[PDB]
Amino acid sequence: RPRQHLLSLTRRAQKHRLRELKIQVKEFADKEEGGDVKAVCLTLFLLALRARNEHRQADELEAIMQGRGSGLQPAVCLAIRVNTFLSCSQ
Amino acid sequence: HINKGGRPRQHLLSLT
DNA sequence: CACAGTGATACAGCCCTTAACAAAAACCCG
DNA sequence: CACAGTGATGCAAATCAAGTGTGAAGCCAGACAAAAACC
Repeated sequence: RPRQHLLSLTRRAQKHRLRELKIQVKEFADKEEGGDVKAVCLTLFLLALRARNEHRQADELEAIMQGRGSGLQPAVCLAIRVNTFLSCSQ
Repeated sequence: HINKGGRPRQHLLSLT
């Protein structure tokens, strides 16, 4: 049988296709950087997204890594709501 | 072996 | 010299790729 | 029986801080083993 799409694969059944690539990730990041793996697949996906030219999802991944920018101050929502002539119902 | 130096390998999160 | 829009259009600037040279700092030890 | 605002008020409902010590669950290990959609 021919294979199917990689993101349609579940949490389990994508192992026989990435079991090979993971180990040359592991050994390279051990002998080069010092042992980090999440960091060296983080920055590779950053480079893939930026050669892909999708900087918005890159900065959203930066948002999931660092502290979230969810939540504005009530002062800046007040400044927005009164400076763009918004109503309170709108 | 002799140590030949270099700029030390910074951690990949602290590179550009 | 009122001034903060009102939207479409145009263009520019900044950021990826190739691959090879370059200005330059960080330690090693003769 | 026009209908979507217009904002303050006030009541209800939802969340949460906290103790510490539990349960529930995802998942690592490599390997062993059936469903199944094509030739």
